[PDB]
Amino acid sequence: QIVMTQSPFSMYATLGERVTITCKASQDIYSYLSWLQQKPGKSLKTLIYRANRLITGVPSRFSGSGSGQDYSLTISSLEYEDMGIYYCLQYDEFPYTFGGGTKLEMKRADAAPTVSIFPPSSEQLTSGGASVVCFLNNFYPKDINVKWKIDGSERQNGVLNSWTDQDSKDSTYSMSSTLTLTKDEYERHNSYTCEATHKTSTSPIVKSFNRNE
Amino acid sequence: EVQLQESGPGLVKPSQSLSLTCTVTGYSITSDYAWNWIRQFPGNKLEWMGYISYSGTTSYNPSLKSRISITRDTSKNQFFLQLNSVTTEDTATYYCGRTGVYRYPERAPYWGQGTLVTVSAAKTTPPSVYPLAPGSAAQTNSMVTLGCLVKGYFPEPVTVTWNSGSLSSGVHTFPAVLQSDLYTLSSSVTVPSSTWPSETVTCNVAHPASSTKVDKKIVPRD
Repeated sequence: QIVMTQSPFSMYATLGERVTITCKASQDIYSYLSWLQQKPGKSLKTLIYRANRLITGVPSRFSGSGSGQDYSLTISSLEYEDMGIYYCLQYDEFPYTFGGGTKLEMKRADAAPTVSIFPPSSEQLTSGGASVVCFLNNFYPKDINVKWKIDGSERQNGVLNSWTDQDSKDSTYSMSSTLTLTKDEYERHNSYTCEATHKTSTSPIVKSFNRNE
Repeated sequence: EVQLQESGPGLVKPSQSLSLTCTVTGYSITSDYAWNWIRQFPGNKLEWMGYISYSGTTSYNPSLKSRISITRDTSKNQFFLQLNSVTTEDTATYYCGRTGVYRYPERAPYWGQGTLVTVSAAKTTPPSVYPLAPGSAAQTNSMVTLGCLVKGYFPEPVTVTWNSGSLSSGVHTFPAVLQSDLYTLSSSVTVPSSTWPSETVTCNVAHPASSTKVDKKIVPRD
């Protein structure tokens, strides 16, 4: 089978900037090459066919070139709505084969997270479970750390974390951290704290509640 | 001109057959083109599975040779995928599409919307939906942030909206996490302090595999 290799695997680009990504095939594919786009959370869409033919509805700023084994896609004047994963597909020989994808993320000014902690609902407590949730919203860059303390004591297990993709409007990231305990363990302690460490501050953002208030 | 729509079950057991249908409108599948199935695995890798041409001729990825069959019903303008003896590695988002059979004139590949199929032995289960309201000792800001915890469902997906889609900005939904054959996610919305609780805020949760829709009003803690 024909191997399609895309480079780079990942990248960051400034708004307005000219971005180029490449696809290399293991053998000549006679320009029977297409580029696809997948915006975060959304379906695959074809942008280019036969190497340099733009699909109708696709903006002028996107353009494909190359021949033989070596192909590229170029965005001029990158826009917010261009973030996502780009893939290169050869339709020259069976089996048709795809590249592994290049992820394009937007570079932007740093942002501190807006942290919220939420106690368990009484509905959930009625069932014997207790989840404490913390949102760390709209921060940049993506790297961040969250720490839970229960009556001051750091908790590692019982915690599940999840990150969004870059928001398509403000290019920020968000993450949620959820501590799930039994009702019984939850009610054995007073203080629940979520602490967010981000490069934007030397000191972490601490949010807290007490069961006895 | 042409439209393509995948349909079929969202959950299949290991060792059973996975079946999907593509319904084509605006173009007849007997005139020209090749009618294709591809899939995207979790982790984003993509694979071409095969096609049936406008002539009825099939081409199959050699990686799938024993297990796959692509057929068609020309009176309904549909084509079909069957993948036998599935395992959990067949969990993927399945797309139908149209490609050019002949090199000239030059045709552009065109894909459907995709449909997720999970291969698992676990039981379909609807979510429990819980409100996320701030502790009553918490501080009012300019903006308040609320949410919904959608817990203990299977399989994916779930969609969550707020006030039936009227609240769009200041909204985001976190990817689900899988524990013990059950998924959990939450969703966050941020609106002005002046507008909640005077204006009511409701998360709408839809879980298609269980045919379930739940709406939960977020009420202040006292």
